[PDB]
This record gives sequence, C-alpha cells and structure tokens, in this order.
Amino acid sequence: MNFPNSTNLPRNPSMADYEARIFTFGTWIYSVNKEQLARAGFYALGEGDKVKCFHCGGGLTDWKPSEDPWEQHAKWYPGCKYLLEQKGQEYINNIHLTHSLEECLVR
Ligand SMILES: COC[C@H]1C[NH2+][C@H](C)CN1CC(=O)N1CC(C)(C)c2cnc(Cc3ccccc3)cc21
Ligand SMILES: [Zn+2]
Repeated sequence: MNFPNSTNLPRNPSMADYEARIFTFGTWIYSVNKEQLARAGFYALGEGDKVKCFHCGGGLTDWKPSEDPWEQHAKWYPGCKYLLEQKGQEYINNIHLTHSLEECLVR
C-alpha cells in the first residue's frame, strides 16, 4: 500500500499547485466534484475515480455521492500535514468523532 507521508514536505511537489491538480482530471463523469477534490489536495490518476493527495500520497477510490473530499482525506489520512494546515485540528477531531460515532449506530 505504501506508508502515508506525515512530514511537512509534500510527496508530490509537481502537484502542489491547485491548477496542476485540476488538469489531471479532464472530463470528469463522477458524482464527486473535481474542483472540490483539487481543493482538498487531490489529483486524478486516470483510473476510474482514483485520486491521490499531493502531500500525504494518500489514495482514495469509489466515491459515493454522500462522501466529501475533505472528510475522506481526514478519515483515511489523519496525519497529512496539508490537511492540518487547511482545516485545523478542531475540524479534524469533529470528523473523527463523527466517523467513530458512526461505528456506534451501525453496529
Ligand atoms: C474502499 O474503501 C472505501 C472507500 C469508499 N470511497 C471513499 C471516497 C474512499 N474509501 C476509502 C478508500 O478508497 N481506500 C481506503 C484505503 C486507505 C484502505 C485504500 C487503499 N487503496 C485504495 C486504492 C487506491 C490505490 C491507489 C490510489 C488510489 C486508490 C483505496 C483505499
Ligand atoms: Zn493528504
């Protein structure tokens, strides 16, 4: 799978700019919004809806309409420094508590 980057230095600096990430998508048919994705640090791999974060290297796929780019970034890549910079730890905790409390009402 490859370990997530938790340093303050991006794993993919060529994708550090919003505009660079935006080009990777092209025509995007998926339920998830490409500008929203690029904003959350993601660029497209060109394989279905597979994206990676420029900073942590974290990969995500199979975007349901109910799944938010930032929330998913926090769910699966909580050590991402870009995520911490943009959203703050207070936002990150809420998302974590929300997901971890979803583990309650399902089970
Ligand atoms: C499949 O789980 C549920 C889905 C549902 N839709 C959400 C938007 C996201 N969510 C997590 C996810 O997609 N994960 C979690 C985990 C970290 C375990 C992981 C590992 N590898 C891949 C595949 C991949 C490899 C390389 C680049 C991109 C994608 C996807 C993936
Ligand atoms: Zn990240």
